Amino acid sequence: MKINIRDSTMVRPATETPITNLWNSNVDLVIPRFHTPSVYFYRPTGASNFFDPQVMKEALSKALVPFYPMAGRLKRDDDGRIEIDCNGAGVLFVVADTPSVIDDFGDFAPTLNLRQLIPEVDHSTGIHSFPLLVLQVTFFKCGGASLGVGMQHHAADGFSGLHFINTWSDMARGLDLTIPPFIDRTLLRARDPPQPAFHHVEYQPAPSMKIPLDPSKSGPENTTVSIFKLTRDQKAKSKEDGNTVSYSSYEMLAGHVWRSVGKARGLPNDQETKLYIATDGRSRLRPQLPPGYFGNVIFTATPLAVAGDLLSKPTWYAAGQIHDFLVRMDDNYLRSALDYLEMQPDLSALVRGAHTYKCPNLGITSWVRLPIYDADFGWGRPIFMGPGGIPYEGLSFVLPSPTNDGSLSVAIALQSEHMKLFEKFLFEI
Repeated sequence: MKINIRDSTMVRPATETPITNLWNSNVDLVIPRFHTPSVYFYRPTGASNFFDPQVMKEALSKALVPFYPMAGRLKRDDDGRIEIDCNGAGVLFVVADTPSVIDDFGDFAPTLNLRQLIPEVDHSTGIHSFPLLVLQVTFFKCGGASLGVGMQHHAADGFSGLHFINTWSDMARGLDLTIPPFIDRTLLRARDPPQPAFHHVEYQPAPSMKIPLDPSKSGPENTTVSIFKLTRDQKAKSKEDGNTVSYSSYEMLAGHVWRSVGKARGLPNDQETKLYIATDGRSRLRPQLPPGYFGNVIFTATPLAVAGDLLSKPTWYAAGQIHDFLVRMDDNYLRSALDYLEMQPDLSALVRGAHTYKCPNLGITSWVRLPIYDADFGWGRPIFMGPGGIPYEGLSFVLPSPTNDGSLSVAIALQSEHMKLFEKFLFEI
């Protein structure tokens, strides 16, 4: 598609913010190097001032006073550890036009051309040379608009990122700050001395294919991205084969996706397959994190199975493996995990910038509980919000319904031929 940039502004906090160096916990360091992409789409109201850039920039500068680290930069301290240089250098805000219309995105499958709706960042020069947050409003021919978001997660995770975007929109509507950000990640400081109590499977290497796969076709350029609606349901039946154990809706769904992906990939009976589940630690850490905690708190649950078992046993078996790993992740385990991380020489080497989400493994994250449609800047809630292009194969997202309409969507990247079979997705037998 064709993007025409009309304006590009570095937006700074509306008033003076603290000049300071913000420490990063171990969880703020096991972080992808690139900016994480997300996109929102809005229908026109028909009003002339729809997404007025002036209103947007003014409210952005305002939100950047309590969320001031967002306007900072990356630096390393004396020990070489990355920290946030809170210098209020600011946030990139781009305005664009395109002859395309929103309806061209059809089902809003998060294809990679979505990246054109988010500003590009050059990571080639230093870590201190790019804003932590880049933003783009693009006006479509149809009168509609997208908001493109690129955020470097050393600043914070997607949950705190949402807190910021929603606050920004509240302010565009002339409203007040509701939950003030809490800015201090020493709450996740590791114990001294570090004392891990577990062997943490979730930091071990992913299983490889016992029999290596044809690099292409089956690489970057054989990867399709699709989205699928599940229309409720359309947890039951976990009663299959007389199983009495009750599993949650999330457990059953994640197990189903994991299993369906295994089936679609034709995994041999003896092939191990690992599932990586984004798990929010805010509700599990037991001194209990302040509301508005600004930072990363996303841990990962990694249940494993042999495909022979995963694919021949009922879906509740998959849900069971998942549940077993989700249940072990209480404060004691997460504290253990922080201590484990503390002893590793190089935290950046533990980042799954995968590579490892490749057949036979899978990542899944659910945004079902997240306030992803609350960003009303004064012209209505978005008709869609999703990841801004799934980078590579083996990543999946569960998205709540914009209308609810208790429907769910599964957005996922797989190899071309695997994707067709993934239509295994649509039978609970």
